[PDB]
Amino acid sequence: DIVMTQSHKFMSTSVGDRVSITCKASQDVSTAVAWYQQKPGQSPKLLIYSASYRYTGVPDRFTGSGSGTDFTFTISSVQAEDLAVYYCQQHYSIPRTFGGGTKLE
Amino acid sequence: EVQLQQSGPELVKPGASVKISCKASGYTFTDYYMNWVKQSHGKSLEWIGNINPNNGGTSYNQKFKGKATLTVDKSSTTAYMELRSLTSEDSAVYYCTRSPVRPYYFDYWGQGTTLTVS
Repeated sequence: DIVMTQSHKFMSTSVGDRVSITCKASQDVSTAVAWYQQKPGQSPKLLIYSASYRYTGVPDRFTGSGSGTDFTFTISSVQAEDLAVYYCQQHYSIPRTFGGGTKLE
Repeated sequence: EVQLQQSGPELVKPGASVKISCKASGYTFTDYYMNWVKQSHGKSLEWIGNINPNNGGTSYNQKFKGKATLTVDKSSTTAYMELRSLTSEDSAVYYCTRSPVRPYYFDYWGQGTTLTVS
């Protein structure tokens, strides 16, 4: 398996602040990474696919970057509503895997 | 609109089994994989296995082989997941989720089915 690693389980930010959540692959997955948002009592929500591409309906203040092994998720202006856990996932090979998570404050 | 409506929550006894359903609507039920994902309380995302509605071909997370059985019914466009030999370690929140073949990702998720083995 490929190991998605979000070395930070938590990250504190404020409204209007910029925050970047990193994910690292145990091996080269190119752009084959996807990010999700799980709010309290809500289901996972695809925000990014293929490392950087935003899915349909996703706001503009969310962005992501990375290739190969080092990857990063970003929010330019955090909003109260952005309160959620965030997971990276590799979509490069079998089996599919997720990051540990980075519960955002 | 596309929707994945799962069966209701479950309170089960240890050693029993439970078959969790997932009704699909709004899209071609046979043009997408149907995966499942286990999340023990406050834990990370853990993929279980997919099934191909087109032929019922399944693939499992090697951890969950023997634990889960993935079945599907095209006529009702409902995918199921039956767990056997339950204990409290399996007491978790499970999500049925759709996946395109390419580009691969999880674009839709059910509301969630909360299992509690007691």
